[PDB]
Amino acid sequence: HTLVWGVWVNGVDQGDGRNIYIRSPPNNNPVKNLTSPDMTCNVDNRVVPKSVPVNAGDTLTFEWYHNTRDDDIIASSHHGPIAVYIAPAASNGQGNVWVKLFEDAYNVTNSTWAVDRLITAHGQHSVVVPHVAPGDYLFRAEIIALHEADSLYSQNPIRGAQFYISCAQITINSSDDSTPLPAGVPFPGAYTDSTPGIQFNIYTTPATSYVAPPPSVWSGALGGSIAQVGDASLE
Ligand SMILES: OC[C@H]1O[C@@H](O[C@H]2[C@H](O)[C@@H](O)[C@H](O[C@H]3[C@H](O)[C@@H](O)[C@H](O[C@H]4[C@H](O)[C@@H](O)[C@H](O)O[C@@H]4CO)O[C@@H]3CO)O[C@@H]2CO)[C@H](O)[C@@H](O)[C@@H]1O
Ligand SMILES: *[C@@H]1O[C@H](CO)[C@@H](O)[C@H](O)[C@H]1NC(C)=O
Ligand SMILES: [Cl-]
Ligand SMILES: [Cu+2]
Repeated sequence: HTLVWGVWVNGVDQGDGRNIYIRSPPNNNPVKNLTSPDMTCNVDNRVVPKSVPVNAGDTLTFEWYHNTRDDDIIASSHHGPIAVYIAPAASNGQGNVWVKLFEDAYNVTNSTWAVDRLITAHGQHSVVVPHVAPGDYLFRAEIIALHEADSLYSQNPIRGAQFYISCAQITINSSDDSTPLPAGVPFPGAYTDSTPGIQFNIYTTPATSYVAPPPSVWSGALGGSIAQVGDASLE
């Protein structure tokens, strides 16, 4: 159970974004139905008043929270991968529009999933703003918690993969547009019961054998990281 408080840009806290520049759900319950419109931007998708100014090459850091800002973020049981997608606000999430800018499942070195490291990072994980057309965008961050993904939701609706999904509104001002955005996958749609990473047993199977759901990370992506970039406690 977790949600996004707001964002930092190049290490600068942009202030509470909830229902302002983040299209927030009313609470931190997971999305589990794979065919539902809720897979787009969670249970309350609608244009909100504000959109954060950034430029290509900026570092955009999402900040997640559990109950209060900078609390314990998400419960330690929710082991799983983290992804960020982008789409034009044009689309409002609809159609074949979502391009993946980032994916992080399991790190063999430190033997931590992305979620474990997100807790350590005080809920902060980042992506570098790519060189796409200036304009308005949604950045969709998605945490897949797999603590019950040994089952499928379609077959047993009290279990299944859990999706904690949050769309930010981002306006990209300066960009040379060296990497124009391609068409993407739809949500709902790209994840189905048969898609890998959706059904997996983290209790019996080892985390190095985990393979995150597709699609793959767009070549025009400029990476990202899971790590604290500013102290929320100083505000
Ligand atoms: O640990 C392995 C075990 O996990 C089992 O699943 C557990 C989870 O481990 C556990 O974290 C989860 O806890 C949830 C709880 O069910 C929710 O009711 C609670 O929701 C709160 C929310 O936390 C608050 O922020 C909000 O204000 O109110 C809501 C409503 O009360 O959130 C916590 C997580 O933070 O419970 C699961 C039980 O299904 C698996 O079932 C098992 O297979 C694994 O072995
Ligand atoms: C899942 O979502 C679809 C589309 O909204 C819905 O019609 C269906 O009733 C939902 N499935 C379950 C199992 O609740
Ligand atoms: Cl949960
Ligand atoms: Cu939860």
